[PDB]
Amino acid sequence: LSAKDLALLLFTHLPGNNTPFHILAQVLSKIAYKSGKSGAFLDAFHQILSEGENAQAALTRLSRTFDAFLGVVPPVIRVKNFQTVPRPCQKSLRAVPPNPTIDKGWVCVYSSEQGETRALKI
Repeated sequence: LSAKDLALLLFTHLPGNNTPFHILAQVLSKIAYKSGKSGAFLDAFHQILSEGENAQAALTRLSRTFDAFLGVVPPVIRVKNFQTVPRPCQKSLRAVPPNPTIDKGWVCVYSSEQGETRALKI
């Protein structure tokens, strides 16, 4: 199971499009894949869904409990400017904190052409 297909599977459970949870799904999928745990992550996700939690909460829950994600720093994503960041993510942009980690709600860091930065908070 590729990071791409894992992310797509997660997408099938998420409301809307291009939301911070879609970004989170992509970020987590890549980390899970590289850790040799794409399967275990998907199974853990499915378990949480089966307990009545929907995907947004399941993903934030996994981001703070699943071992592959603990203490991992968010990826930097390059953009021309912050206008490039999808509309449904704009209101979740923040100044970058001292030590952002995924398990504390910091999904990614957007970096503009000039090295101005914003973190995506969930």
